[PDB]
Amino acid sequence: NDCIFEVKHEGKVMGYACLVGDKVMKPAHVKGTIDNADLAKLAFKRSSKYDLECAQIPVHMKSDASKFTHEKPEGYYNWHHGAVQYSGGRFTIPTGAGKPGDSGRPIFDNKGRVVAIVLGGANEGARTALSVVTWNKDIVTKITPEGAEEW
Amino acid sequence: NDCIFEVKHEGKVMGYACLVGDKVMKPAHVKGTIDNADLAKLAFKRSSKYDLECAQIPVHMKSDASKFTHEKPEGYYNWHHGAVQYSGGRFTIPTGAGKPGDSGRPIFDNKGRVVAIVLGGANEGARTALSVVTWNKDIVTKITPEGAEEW
Repeated sequence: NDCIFEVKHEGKVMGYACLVGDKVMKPAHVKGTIDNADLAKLAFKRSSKYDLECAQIPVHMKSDASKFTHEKPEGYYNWHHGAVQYSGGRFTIPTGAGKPGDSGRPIFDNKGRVVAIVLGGANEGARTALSVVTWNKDIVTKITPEGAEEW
Repeated sequence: NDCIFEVKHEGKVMGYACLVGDKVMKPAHVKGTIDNADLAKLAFKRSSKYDLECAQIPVHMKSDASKFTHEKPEGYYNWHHGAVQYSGGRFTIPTGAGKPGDSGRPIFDNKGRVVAIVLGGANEGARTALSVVTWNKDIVTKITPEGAEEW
């Protein structure tokens, strides 16, 4: 629990939304609303290409945002449930650790600076390979391995 | 904290409403709806002169009501944030004891009988003199010192 915020929709916990920099980002495919009315009233823009939902952060909450970085070194990273291996341009997780519902939770570095948002994972490598959105040459881009299932 | 009840509008509390005698009392300037369904459905009457919204207490809340009294001798009184001086026909409080949100707290005497409801206040330097509606010959009357701000 550093920046993760619960999104709840019609009885079901349906993911997490994150305010980072000037954006509130949430996966477009998870329907419903973040359970604080101040956020819930903003103009959200949908992109099907990235399955991304983006919004402008309100002013009085700007200082609550997580830091970010363009730098993604190879190594181990942290998320809510433990270590995340990054190598080969792939974020990976222990096979079977995966949990449908957690899509939208951030991945962060050794200084707690978020580098990517997880969308899901693919079960036929060696470890679970994550499909994620992240910024390369300051451009947001989605990297999705073939045969990934929605979480 | 014995007989004090909220009212909330778009996630933010917007002051308080109070059941007093056989009365449901709320300032009219408090925007929004009480987030408890028994209160929101009564017949409310507006008075613009007094900024008052009025309702009859339902039977199921009758045994929760605060005692009151019409007689207000000079002295000190109580509210949630401490002492309130009444003397000279003027009620005042220490500057900083009140802030946006405290409108709706009842003011009560040493026998726990509510004598007045706060609508707002005028800072006069070291202390703040409240604008309040209260009773004279059993009739509600608004007393407002010059330069009063809503709380």
